[PDB]
Amino acid sequence: QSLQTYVTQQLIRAAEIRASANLAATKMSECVLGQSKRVDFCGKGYHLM
Amino acid sequence: AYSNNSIAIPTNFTISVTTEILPVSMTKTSVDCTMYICGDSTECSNLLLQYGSFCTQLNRALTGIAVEQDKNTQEVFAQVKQIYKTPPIKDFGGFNFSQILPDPSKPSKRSPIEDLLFNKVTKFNGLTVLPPLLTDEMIAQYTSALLAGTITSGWTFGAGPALQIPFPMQMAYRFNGIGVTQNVLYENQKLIANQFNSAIGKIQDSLSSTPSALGKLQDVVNQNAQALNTLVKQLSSNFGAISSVLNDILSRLDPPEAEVQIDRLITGRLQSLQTYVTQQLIRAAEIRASANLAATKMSECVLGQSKRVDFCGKGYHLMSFPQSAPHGVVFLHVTYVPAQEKNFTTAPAICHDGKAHFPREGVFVSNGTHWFVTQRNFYEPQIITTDNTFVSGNCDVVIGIVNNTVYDPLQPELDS
Amino acid sequence: QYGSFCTQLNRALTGIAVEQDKNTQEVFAQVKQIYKTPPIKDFGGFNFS
Amino acid sequence: FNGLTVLPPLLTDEMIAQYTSALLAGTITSGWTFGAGPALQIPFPMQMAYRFNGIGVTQNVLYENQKLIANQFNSAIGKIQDSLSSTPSALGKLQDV
Amino acid sequence: KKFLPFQQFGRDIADTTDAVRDPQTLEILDITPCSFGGVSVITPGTNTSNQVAVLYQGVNCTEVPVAIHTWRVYSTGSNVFQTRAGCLIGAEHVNNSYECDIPIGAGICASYQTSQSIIAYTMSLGAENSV
Ligand SMILES: *[C@@H]1O[C@H](CO)[C@@H](O[C@@H]2O[C@H](CO)[C@@H](O)[C@H](O)[C@H]2NC(C)=O)[C@H](O)[C@H]1NC(C)=O
Ligand SMILES: *[C@@H]1O[C@H](CO)[C@@H](O[C@@H]2O[C@H](CO)[C@@H](O)[C@H](O)[C@H]2NC(C)=O)[C@H](O)[C@H]1NC(C)=O
Ligand SMILES: *[C@@H]1O[C@H](CO)[C@@H](O[C@@H]2O[C@H](CO)[C@@H](O)[C@H](O)[C@H]2NC(C)=O)[C@H](O)[C@H]1NC(C)=O
Ligand SMILES: *[C@@H]1O[C@H](CO)[C@@H](O[C@@H]2O[C@H](CO)[C@@H](O)[C@H](O)[C@H]2NC(C)=O)[C@H](O)[C@H]1NC(C)=O
Ligand SMILES: *[C@@H]1O[C@H](CO)[C@@H](O[C@@H]2O[C@H](CO)[C@@H](O)[C@H](O)[C@H]2NC(C)=O)[C@H](O)[C@H]1NC(C)=O
Ligand SMILES: *[C@@H]1O[C@H](CO)[C@@H](O)[C@H](O)[C@H]1NC(C)=O
Ligand SMILES: *[C@@H]1O[C@H](CO)[C@@H](O)[C@H](O)[C@H]1NC(C)=O
Ligand SMILES: *[C@@H]1O[C@H](CO)[C@@H](O)[C@H](O)[C@H]1NC(C)=O
Ligand SMILES: *[C@@H]1O[C@H](CO)[C@@H](O)[C@H](O)[C@H]1NC(C)=O
Ligand SMILES: *[C@@H]1O[C@H](CO)[C@@H](O)[C@H](O)[C@H]1NC(C)=O
Repeated sequence: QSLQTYVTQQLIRAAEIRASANLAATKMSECVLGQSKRVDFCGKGYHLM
Repeated sequence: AYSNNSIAIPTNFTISVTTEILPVSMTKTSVDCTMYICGDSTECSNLLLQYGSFCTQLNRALTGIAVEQDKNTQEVFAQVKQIYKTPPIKDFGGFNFSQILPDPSKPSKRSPIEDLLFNKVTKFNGLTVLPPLLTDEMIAQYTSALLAGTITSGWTFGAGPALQIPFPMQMAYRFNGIGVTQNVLYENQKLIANQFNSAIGKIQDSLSSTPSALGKLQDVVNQNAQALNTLVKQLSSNFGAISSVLNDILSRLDPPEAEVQIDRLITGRLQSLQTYVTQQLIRAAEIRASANLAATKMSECVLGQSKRVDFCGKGYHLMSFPQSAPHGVVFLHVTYVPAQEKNFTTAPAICHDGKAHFPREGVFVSNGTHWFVTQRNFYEPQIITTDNTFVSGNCDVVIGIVNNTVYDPLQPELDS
Repeated sequence: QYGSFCTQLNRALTGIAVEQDKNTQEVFAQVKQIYKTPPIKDFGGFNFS
Repeated sequence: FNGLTVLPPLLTDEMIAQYTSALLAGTITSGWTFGAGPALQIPFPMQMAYRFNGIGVTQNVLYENQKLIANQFNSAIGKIQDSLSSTPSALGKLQDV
Repeated sequence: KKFLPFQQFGRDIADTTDAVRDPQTLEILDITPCSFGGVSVITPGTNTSNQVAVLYQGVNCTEVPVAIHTWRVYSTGSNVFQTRAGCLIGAEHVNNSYECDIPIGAGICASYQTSQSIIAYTMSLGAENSV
């Protein structure tokens, strides 16, 4: 029972980290390799780089 | 080779077609609790009813999962109010969509690429599989309507009434969108059409060559199937009891000890069911996230032209086309890539008569003897006139200014 | 006698382990080559030290 | 020591540093072109003028305020080290996980 | 099937037995587990009407009236439609197609109209248009 609970908690945490990694990848693709026009997606104010 | 007064400007372009594959839905299953725990036995149920409403919890979870799968498919595909159809005429100024439009010859209305995808992708213990609400023909018709609307109306049909427009004019629209003037397409239409057809043929050949690219979909099916098989295997274990078969222990021993044996078996099987349900819930959450991503891509990449970098394929984005697949969607992204670059010397401004001229849209380039103005993604020199440039300031503030003569088109007419 | 519990537990753990490397590769490996800055830092007054 | 192991990551940290350095060099010497296709050299002030036109300001503003913009950028980049080191709770997100 | 002379039963699915040698004589009989499935009740708003329909999920209609041991079904009680999702009792069949009022499955949707009060049809994806 203890091992099963630990494994389930690890799975949930891994899903959360996957979501964060996807967000980081999108931010890298758009904010770094370009000049995003989305508001507050790459920091407050008009985005330069 | 970085330097403070040197740039590289492309002189040619390539049209590329890439693919992206996204799973959307997962097989809807529902497991009868009492039938799985025990088969044709009253003592099982009488001992089981002490455990409360766990069966209701399991059934609620599975029903929610199935309804969410249906909602995922409906949200991803049903994005058009009408059902358009391409006219029988196949004149598009050179472009050829025979590999993506539906083929009436085949018994099932599908494009050749859809059939290629479909042919590349491959029970009695209370578990049942429910059919999806939307069959394959419905999603095929949805994809056909989306493709026909994209071909015959551009992006205007995604915001309001569909408006017809010739395909070369839509091509010029997209080219002006990415930052290249219309004359480039209107003068290289034949080359662009040939490259588009070649790219479509290449992607067909590449997809037909290997099935590993479809693994994203294929894996999913395996996972679900495995999560079923293991479950049935759990019915062949004693869980610390005398025998894994309920009938033999029931017919062998008297109530006051057969009951403890049955309690052991019930505990084990309930643990197995809980594990299966939790795994299904987590996998359903992941699939839902993927389906939401697919819906966003369909809404932005297909129904319009996306300015987000590396969102609808590598390079500057021109359009995309959708295709169906078992439990998934495949996007064909059509993008633009600069091909051949040339070196040029550069200056940020030009001093003419004590004033600085700045380019309106374009860059100043010198081939070593003269100065011209071009666009920023295709070499096209032009004489520097007062209409390509605007005047502001003096000749001593900017750093790196250069001396040249700015031509005035009004003066020769005035002299004449 | 308990069947195949810890085998699937191990499978889930290795799945998470693979997802970690997948996340890192997706986030960082977005460039096909490896560019290098010129030896002289002549950027018109800007400083990138 | 009771049946648990930690598997070293596939990518060593030096590889990550090299990747980030490559990205930085590309975005410094070629603007945003290396994302789409082949990298094309372009002077940095011209790239800044490109971005200024992108956010809706004509490029003469930068070409006449270059030195002031450079000084402000240098000061802002300098302040980041102090703003990070001085506060020991800045990195809480990673320490939490 | 064909069993080798030394074989008695077979396990094609590889976890359960589905074939056996005949006990009376030397033939071979296959075994299919007895049918079952969920029962769903399809109804409009209860304060609109009381007529309902019953959907036995995933089972042929040549079977519903006589197995279960309460309300009864009666063959004349409806047309007993046969859908890909299962056996449907209490609703008619209409060739026309409308929006999916109630999701049944496999492209079949049910609705209420004032001849049984409940009808089942093939869903219409939308009004056809040509540009
Ligand atoms: C731009 O590139 C395209 C192909 O990348 C060139 O088109 C080819 O041109 C050669 C000769 O120049 C022909 O033999 C090929 O048949 C052409 N390909 C196709 C598909 O038609 C094009 O000439 C290049 N343009 C410039 C100005 O260099
Ligand atoms: C679009 O391309 C297809 C090739 O995929 C063309 O189909 C060929 O048509 C010719 C003449 O009808 C046949 O001899 C070939 O066997 C066909 N090939 C295939 C693979 O079907 C089609 O004609 C092209 N359409 C247009 C308008 O150019
Ligand atoms: C730089 O471009 C200019 C403008 O085209 C070139 O000058 C012309 O060269 C052609 C030869 O291809 C002559 O026929 C024209 O008469 C020239 N223009 C004038 C006004 O005389 C120049 O040769 C180019 N330089 C280089 C190194 O390519
Ligand atoms: C561009 O041309 C102007 C004039 O044609 C140059 O201005 C000269 O600058 C020098 C250095 O201060 C003076 O000695 C001359 O008297 C100036 N000329 C005139 C007519 O006043 C200017 O230097 C040139 N710039 C470049 C980059 O070549
Ligand atoms: C960029 O800024 C750094 C400081 O962050 C400068 O490095 C300093 O250089 C001076 C000499 O000019 C030394 O006296 C300092 O000790 C250096 N500081 C450090 C922290 O090393 C660097 O010179 C600047 N470069 C440019 C091109 O502006
Ligand atoms: C780079 O540009 C310069 C012009 O400043 C030119 O002389 C040189 O040949 C170019 N290099 C190549 C490899 O074409
Ligand atoms: C460019 O760099 C060279 C150094 O080789 C220098 O002599 C020249 O003045 C610089 N020009 C500009 C506009 O920065
Ligand atoms: C329930 O009754 C009210 C008033 O009697 C009526 O307005 C409403 O439409 C009824 N519900 C439905 C689903 O028709
Ligand atoms: C029940 O109906 C299905 C419809 O597909 C048919 O395939 C099957 O043979 C039928 N069974 C009997 C016993 O009539
Ligand atoms: C209309 O429905 C009847 C069954 O009630 C069927 O026999 C007939 O073929 C249908 N006609 C059309 C045009 O679908």
